Amino acid sequence: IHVTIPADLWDWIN
Amino acid sequence: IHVTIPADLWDWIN
Amino acid sequence: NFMLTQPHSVSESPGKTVTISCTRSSGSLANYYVQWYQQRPGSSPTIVIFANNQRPSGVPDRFSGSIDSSSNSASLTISGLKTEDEADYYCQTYDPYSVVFGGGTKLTVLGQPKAAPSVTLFPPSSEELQANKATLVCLISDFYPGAVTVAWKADSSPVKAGVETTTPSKQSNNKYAASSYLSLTPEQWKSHRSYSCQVTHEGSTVEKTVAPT
Amino acid sequence: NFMLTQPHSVSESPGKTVTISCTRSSGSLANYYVQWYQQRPGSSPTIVIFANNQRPSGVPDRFSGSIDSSSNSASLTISGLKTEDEADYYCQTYDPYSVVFGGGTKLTVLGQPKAAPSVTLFPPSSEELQANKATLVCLISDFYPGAVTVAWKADSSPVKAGVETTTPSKQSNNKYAASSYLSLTPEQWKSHRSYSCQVTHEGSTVEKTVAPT
Amino acid sequence: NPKRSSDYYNRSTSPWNLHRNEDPERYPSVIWEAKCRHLGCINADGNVDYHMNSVPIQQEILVLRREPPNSFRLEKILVSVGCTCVTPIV
Amino acid sequence: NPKRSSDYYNRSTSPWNLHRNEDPERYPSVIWEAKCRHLGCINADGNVDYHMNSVPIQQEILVLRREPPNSFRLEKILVSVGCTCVTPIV
Amino acid sequence: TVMVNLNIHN
Amino acid sequence: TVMVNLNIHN
Amino acid sequence: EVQLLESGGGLVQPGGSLRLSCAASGFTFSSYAMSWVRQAPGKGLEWVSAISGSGGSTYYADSVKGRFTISRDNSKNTLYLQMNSLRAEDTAVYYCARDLIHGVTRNWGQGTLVTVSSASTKGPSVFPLAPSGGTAALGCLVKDYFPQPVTVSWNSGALTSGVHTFPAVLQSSGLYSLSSVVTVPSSSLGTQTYICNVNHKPSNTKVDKKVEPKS
Amino acid sequence: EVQLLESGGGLVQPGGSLRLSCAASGFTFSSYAMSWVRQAPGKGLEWVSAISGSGGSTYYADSVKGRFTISRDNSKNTLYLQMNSLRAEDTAVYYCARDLIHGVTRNWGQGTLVTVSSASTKGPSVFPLAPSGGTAALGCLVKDYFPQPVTVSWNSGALTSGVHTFPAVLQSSGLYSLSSVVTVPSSSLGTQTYICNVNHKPSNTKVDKKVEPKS
Repeated sequence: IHVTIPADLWDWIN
Repeated sequence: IHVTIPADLWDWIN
Repeated sequence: NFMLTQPHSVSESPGKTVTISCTRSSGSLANYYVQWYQQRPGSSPTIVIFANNQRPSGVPDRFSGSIDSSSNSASLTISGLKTEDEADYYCQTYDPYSVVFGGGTKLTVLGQPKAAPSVTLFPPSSEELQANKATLVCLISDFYPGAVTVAWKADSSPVKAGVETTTPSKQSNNKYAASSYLSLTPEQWKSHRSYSCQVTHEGSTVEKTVAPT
Repeated sequence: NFMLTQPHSVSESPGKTVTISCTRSSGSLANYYVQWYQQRPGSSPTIVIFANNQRPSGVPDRFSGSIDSSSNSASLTISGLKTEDEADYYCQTYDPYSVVFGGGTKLTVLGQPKAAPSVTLFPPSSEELQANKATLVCLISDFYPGAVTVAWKADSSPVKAGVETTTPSKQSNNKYAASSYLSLTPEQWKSHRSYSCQVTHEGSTVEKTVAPT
Repeated sequence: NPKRSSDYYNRSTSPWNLHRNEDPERYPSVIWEAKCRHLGCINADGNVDYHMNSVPIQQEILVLRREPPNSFRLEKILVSVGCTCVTPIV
Repeated sequence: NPKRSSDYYNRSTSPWNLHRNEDPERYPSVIWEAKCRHLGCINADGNVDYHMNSVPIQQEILVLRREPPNSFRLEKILVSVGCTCVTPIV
Repeated sequence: TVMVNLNIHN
Repeated sequence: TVMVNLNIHN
Repeated sequence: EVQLLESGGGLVQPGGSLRLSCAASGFTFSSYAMSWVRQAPGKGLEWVSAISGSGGSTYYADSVKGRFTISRDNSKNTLYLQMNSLRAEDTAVYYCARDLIHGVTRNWGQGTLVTVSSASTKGPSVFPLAPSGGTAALGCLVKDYFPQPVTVSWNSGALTSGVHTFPAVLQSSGLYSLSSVVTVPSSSLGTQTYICNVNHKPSNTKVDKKVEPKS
Repeated sequence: EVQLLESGGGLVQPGGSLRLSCAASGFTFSSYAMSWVRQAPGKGLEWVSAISGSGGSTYYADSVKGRFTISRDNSKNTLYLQMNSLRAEDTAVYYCARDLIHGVTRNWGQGTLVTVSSASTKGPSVFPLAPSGGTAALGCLVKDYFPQPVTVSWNSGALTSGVHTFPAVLQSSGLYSLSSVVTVPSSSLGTQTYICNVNHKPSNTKVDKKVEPKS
C-alpha cells in the first residue's frame, strides 16, 4: 500500500 | 502505528 | 418585554364583519411580524394568520390580517361570520430578545337561540354506600346561554353543605354544560324521604328528584 | 441591452450648480444602481458616485448623485463649480445580463479668460537633411479657446501640399495645444528664401518665420 | 444529504440548488455542491432584487482518492456549501 | 484564512465573525468557524431588519486526530462555514 | 514507511 | 493490517 | 405532515425539577427555531423560552430566566426544556412550537400538563352510575383524585356515540371529581355490557367498572 | 490601496487573437466581480465583459459574444480576456474594473491599447530639434511610426520641469508623428547636456538622441 499526504500534514504528523 | 477509519470509509476502501 | 393589548370580548350577528384589534406599546409594530391564533373550548391554539397577513392550510378568505403603524396596531378581521368561529383569539409579536402574547379576545356570535337544560340526576351507587359514602350526581347539559344556578333540596329544606358546582363550559354543539355534586353520609341519604336538583335558567326552573330506593 | 441617453454638452460660470441628466430607456431605473464617472483630458475614468448617490475617497460634497423613476432618470449634480471640474462625465447602470454606459457629457466652465497662442517653429535638422528629408515643426500652445487655423507660406505663396495639423486638446493648465508639421524635400526647403507659420486665433494672427541657415 | 437535513436552501434570500458531484474513486464519493438560484436576491415583497447578489460560499475540505486499489491520496478540495447575499452599501 | 482570502463576511446581509478553533492534537489544527453578527439582517436602507434571521451554515468535514504520537483517527466533524438570511415569506 | 494496523469505528 | 509506504506532495 | 409531541408533564413539589420533551416530525428539524409556550389553567398563552436551529441562540421570559434551560437534539429530532426551582406559578400546559424565524410561530403542539403542588397524588374512586323510555342514560362517577387529568373511555374505545365526559369540579378538599355518561337505546340493556375505563396516569390507576341496572 | 494593471495590448492583424491580463492587488480578489471596459480612440466608454468572483458566471456585450472569453485565476490574483477573431472595430483601450456587485463598478485600471490593423509596425525616426533670451526651447521630432504609443522622456526621467510632449498627428500616410520640447534657461546651454529618450515598445525601438545647438 502507498499513501500520499499533503506537505501540510507532514508538519502535523511530525 | 494505529489508524481509526469510520465505518463509512471501510465500505469505500473495500 | 413590551406589551400587546387586545379587547376582552367581541360580539356580532352572523355573516357580518368583526375586527380584533391588537395594540403593542413600546417598539414599532412595523419592524416585527404579527401572528394570530384561535383557541376553541378545551382545544390547543392554532395558527390563523402569520407574517402580519398570511393564511395557512385550512384558513378561508373570511379570516384576514392587516397592520397600521400610525397608531401601532395589527388587526385580524373575519368577513362573513359563522357560529363555528366562536373561540379565543390571541395576537402575538416579538423583539430581538423576547416573544409576547396578547391577553386574548373572546369572540361571541349573537342570534344563537335559547336552549332549556337537559338535567339528569343519579343517586348514590351500591359500591359507594358499601364504602360508607354517598354522592348525588347532577349533570346539567345542552343550555343557552351558559348561566345557570343549581339549588339542592332534601324534601323541601334547601341544603348548602355538601354542594360543589362546575362553572359553565361550551360543548361540541356550541351549547353549555355543568354538573353539581352533593356529598352526603349514608345515614344523611337514608334519613330523608327525597332529594332534588333545581337548575334555574333564563327565569325558569327544572326539578329532578331521587328517593332512597 | 437597453440604453442611457445623457446630453452631449453642459456649461455654467463658476461657483454655480450643474445637473447632468442620464435617461435610461427600457427597464425601471429604480431596480438598478446608477454610477457616475469623470474622465479628464488624456486620463483614465474615475468613480465619482456609485449606488445612485455614494461618494468615495477624494470626492467633495460638491458632487452629488440623485434619482427619479417617475421620468426614469438619474442625475449627477455639482454645487459650487471649479474650472478644474472640466472633464467628460459618464453615467452607467445594468440589468441581469448586460452593463450599459452613457454617451458621456462634456462639461465646460464659462468665464475662463482668452489666451493668445505660444507659437514655436523649428526648421529641419542636420540629421533629417543628411537623410534626404525635411520637416518644419510648428508647436502651437497655451491658447483659449481651442479653435485655431494654421496657414503655411513659402515667402508669400501659401502651401497646401505637405501640411498635417493636430486638432486642439486641453493641457495641465486647462489651456489648449496643437501642432502643424509641413513636409518638404531637401531641395524644396533650400530653393525658397523663407517659410512661415501663421496661426489665426479669435481674429488675430501670429507669424513665425524660418530661412535655410 | 442536507436536502433531507436542512431546508435553508429554499428559505434563503439567496436560495440555492444542490448538485451531486459523484465519483467512485474518491471518498466521500458523492458531494452536494450548491449553485445559486438567481443573480439578484429575494427582498421583503418577495421579488428578485438586483441591488444585491446571491454569491456562493467556498470551503476547503480533505478527501481521499484511490488508483484506479493499492494506492490512496489525501488531498484538499474546494467545495461550495451555500449562497449568501452580498451588498455594495454597508 | 478567508479573513485574508474572501471578504464576503463583511459584505453579507447576514454578516459574520470568525472564530479560531485551535487544537494541536487534530489536523487541520486551526479552524475558522463563522458566528453570525446579528439575529436580524441588513436591509436596503442599511439597518438590522428583524423580518428575517441571519443563520449559520454547517458542513461535515473529515479530520485527523492523534494520541496524546503512535495513533491517528479519521473523524467527521460539523463546522459552520458562514451565514445566510432566512425568511418566512417565499 | 510503517507497520499500520487499522480499525473501523461506528 | 498492511505495509504502508507514505509520501508527501506539494 | 408537521407533528409536535410533548411529554414529561407531572406533579412536582415546589423547588422541584422536571424535563419536558417534544418529539418533532414532518420537517427539517435542524433548520428551525423552537419555542415552549405555557397557559396557566384558566389564563391565557405566555411565552416561556426559544432556541435557534443550531442551539447557539437561547431566549427566556423574565419569570423563568436562570431556572429553565432550553436545549435541542437535532440528531434525535427532539426539543427539551429543563425546569429547575419550580414554583406554583409554573403550573400550566406547556406547548411546543416550530418558529419560521424567531417570533413567527408556525405550528403548535398537543401540550403537556405540569402541576407544581405541595399536595400529593391521590387515585380516584370510580363508581357505576346505574341507568335511568326512548333513550336511557348510564355512567361512572370519578371521585376525589389529584392532579388533573383522568381519561374516561367506554368499552375500551369502541363506544364513542352518545359519550359525554363532563369537566371536573375542583372540590373544597382541593381534589377533583368528574363524570362520564352514555345515552344508550333502552333495548340494548341486558344484551350489550357497559364497562367504563378510567385512567389516572399521575397515580397509575386503571379501573374498569362494569355498570349494570339496579333492578 | 486597490491597484489594477492591464498588459497584453498590441498590434494584431484582423482575424487575430490576443490575451489581456490584469494583475490585481489591494483587495480580496477571489470575492469580487470583474469587468473589462473599452474606449475606441475618440469615442466613449463601452462595456465588454464581466465575470463573477467564483468565475461560474460570465457576461458579454452583443458585439463580442462568441469571440471574447473572460476568465480569472483567483489563486494568482489576475483577470484575463482572450480575444479571438479580432475585427478593426475592436481597436480601443481596454480597462480592467473591480465591481462590488454585478454592474456597480468601483475601481478602474490604467488601460492597455489594442490596435487591430492590416498595417504593420514601423519604428520612428527621432531627430534633434535644435534650440531657439530669457528661456530658450529644444526638442525631438518623432517621425512616421505605427501603431500608437511612443514614450518621450528627457535625461532618462531626471528632466520633468518645462517638458511638453505634444499629442501625435495621424498623417495621410496612415503613420504618426509627435514632438517633445523643453523650455530651458539660456545659461544652461553648453554646460548641461540634453538627451531625449524615445520608446516605441510596439517595434522595440529605443533611441537616445543628444540634442545640441546649431551654432
